[PDB]
Amino acid sequence: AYEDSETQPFD
Amino acid sequence: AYEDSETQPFD
Amino acid sequence: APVKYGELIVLGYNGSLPNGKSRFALFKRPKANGVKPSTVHIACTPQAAKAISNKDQHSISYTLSRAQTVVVEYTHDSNTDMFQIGRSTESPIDFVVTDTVQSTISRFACRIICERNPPFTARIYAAGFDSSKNIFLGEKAAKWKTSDGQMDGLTTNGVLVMHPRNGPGIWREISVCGNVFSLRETRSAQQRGKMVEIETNQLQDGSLIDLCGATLLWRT
Amino acid sequence: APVKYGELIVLGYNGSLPGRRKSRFALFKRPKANGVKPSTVHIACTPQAAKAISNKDQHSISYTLSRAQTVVVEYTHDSNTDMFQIGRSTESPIDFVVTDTVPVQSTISRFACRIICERNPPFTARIYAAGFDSSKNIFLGEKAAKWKTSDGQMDGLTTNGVLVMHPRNGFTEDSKPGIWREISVCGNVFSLRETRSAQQRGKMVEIETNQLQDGSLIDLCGATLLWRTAEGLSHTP
Repeated sequence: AYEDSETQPFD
Repeated sequence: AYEDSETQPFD
Repeated sequence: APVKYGELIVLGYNGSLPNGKSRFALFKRPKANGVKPSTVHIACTPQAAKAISNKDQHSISYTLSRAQTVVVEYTHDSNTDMFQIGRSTESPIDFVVTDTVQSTISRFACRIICERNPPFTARIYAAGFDSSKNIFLGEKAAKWKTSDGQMDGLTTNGVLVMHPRNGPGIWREISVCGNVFSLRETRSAQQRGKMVEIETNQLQDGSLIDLCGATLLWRT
Repeated sequence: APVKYGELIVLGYNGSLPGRRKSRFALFKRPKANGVKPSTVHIACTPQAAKAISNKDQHSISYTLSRAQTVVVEYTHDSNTDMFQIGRSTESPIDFVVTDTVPVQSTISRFACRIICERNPPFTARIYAAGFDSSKNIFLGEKAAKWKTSDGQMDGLTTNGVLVMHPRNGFTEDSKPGIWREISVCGNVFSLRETRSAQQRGKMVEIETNQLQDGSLIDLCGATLLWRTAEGLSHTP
């Protein structure tokens, strides 16, 4: 899901 | 408690 | 009525009309739920093992190398209430925020700790405890040992805060231990900014919070 | 009728006239296998590594290399094998309690050793140093002797050591009587130390194993056992 995906690095 | 003692070194 | 600590108002990126959720009030809890720093562990002793595994204990776990993990216990603090913000919808997240299906926002992005006694001062810390009451900073994360020999570090995209008064609207970074740094050279850079000494992680009335895809206004 | 792996007999120090707390204990094939075998290695307090120690349903062994590192080797179920444990403690993990016969300080470990017996013929029984506590955890502290193996694995000695002398060194054409040897937490053979609890390990002894023979003697530093058996290495070619 959207709320369970992993936090993407902005760069 | 002889059973609950800690194993002392023989040396 | 309970004590209101403050309100978080989400600033929307849409250019839609400001909505009416977009707001969340923080209220003094019936029993304290805040935590404070405690025992540091350098190896996987049974006590460090408990702290990570036991879901009644709080831990933050700093990954230094394949061989080394520092596990720091967070014990109960009766003086303070703890509120967390993030993308996840799980039990730990008092206020779910959303991009305005890949997300730069953390699931558990930050915690606000509020003193339970007057004047109810609110402080922000990067990262939030998950459902295992655990925080993890991986090997690639920016971490360091402080001058008194403690661990500290930054989340991947970081937590950014703007204060209305000092102590020039300038963004600062907030670390997992509540310290204040100048901005990185790029948002995800593995190198921290320079420590800023006078400013603190106290949320003044009208402070701005940036969570990498969500900006939030704090009113007192 | 259950398979009788063998019988342990206490060689009483007192010189008096010779059950779980009695002087003889037989080891019998168990209804469901309870043996463990080596498994996943952890080198830092990762959450899985933490699971291995706090989960009281998982065996694990913790090797304290340094103030900054302890290594957690898991052990998982082995359906082919039965495990038995000897020691000073009276808790449920000890299958044969053992006391100081020299007659609250004791040199005998609460969890002295484990004996692991095959469930199918020849029912060979192997001996390892130290046993698992009520958390299913074995701990080898900073001061004890450890090393990395050829396989790059952890191994170590208890403090006072588990000491075994077989009737024979092997079953070959150069076979000789057996001498007192040291067994590790992993069952490898080493020559005796210079003092009992000395930090330096003896030298590796190849070829000889921890396969108990009929007549093997197990010295647990203050208790001595005799292994008697109709099965295993001593009887099958």
